[PDB]
Amino acid sequence: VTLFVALYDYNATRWTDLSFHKGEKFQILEFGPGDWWEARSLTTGETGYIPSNYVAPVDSIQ
Amino acid sequence: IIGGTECKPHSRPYMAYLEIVTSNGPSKFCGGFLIRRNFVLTAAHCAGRSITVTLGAHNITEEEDTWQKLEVIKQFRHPKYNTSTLHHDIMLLKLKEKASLTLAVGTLPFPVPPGRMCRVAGWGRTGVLKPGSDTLQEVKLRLMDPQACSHFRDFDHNLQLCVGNPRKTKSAFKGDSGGPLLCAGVAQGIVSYGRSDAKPPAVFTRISHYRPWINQILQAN
Repeated sequence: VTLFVALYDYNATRWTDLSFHKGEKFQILEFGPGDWWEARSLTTGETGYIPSNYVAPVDSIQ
Repeated sequence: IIGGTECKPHSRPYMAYLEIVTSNGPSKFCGGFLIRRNFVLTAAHCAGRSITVTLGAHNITEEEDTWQKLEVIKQFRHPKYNTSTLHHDIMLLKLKEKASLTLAVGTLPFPVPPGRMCRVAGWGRTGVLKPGSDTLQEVKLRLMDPQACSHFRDFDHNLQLCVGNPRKTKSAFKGDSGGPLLCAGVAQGIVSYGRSDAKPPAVFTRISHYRPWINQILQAN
């Protein structure tokens, strides 16, 4: 319930945010507080905020 | 800290190094500062599952007799913190035990016009593509008019300070979050966020706004 996948590319503008490519997977560390979620990239190992509207849950969308 | 210099060891005795255990994977790190024997101030975005604070450090990879390494028992993240805007990026950490006040470990006193020179310290990256620093670094930065932060969509001058002359490369950066901005020897700001490319200014939480909230937490705990 914490494994999510990027639907689009994203270039971070704040240093607290992750950049990512479409198809990149994440473990969500916190679903907020707000519309950006704290996540760890399973590609890079880095942690940061990602916009929640750019990701979808992996297990249910196959 | 980009564009700064290594601190004289133990010359900034309020500085705290935070190691934060996350829900998944390895820990993250942040700065912070001791404000009471059992309270550390930092940024809200440094929260996690559990936090260990190291006080008395210079080189964070070299244990010394000055170290006091303490577990956090309670995280008091500002209740209006929001990840979209990063407003209210402030958190108080209650330590499991009180720190011993020594020459190497102490509290930072509290009491600000644009144009004045301030200082910030941390273990963060020393350039955009550089690793964090093992040693505590510090840099002198100019407090800017809020207009200098106009490109930050969610900047709010009542809540935040705009810090760092944009014509220089000097700045706080990744890993420095939570550290204090000192102007004339007293805490005025907390490192919050800035551009991914490290071009100043960066955005700092304006401590003065949060004094009532801090005081209520301190009085109750």
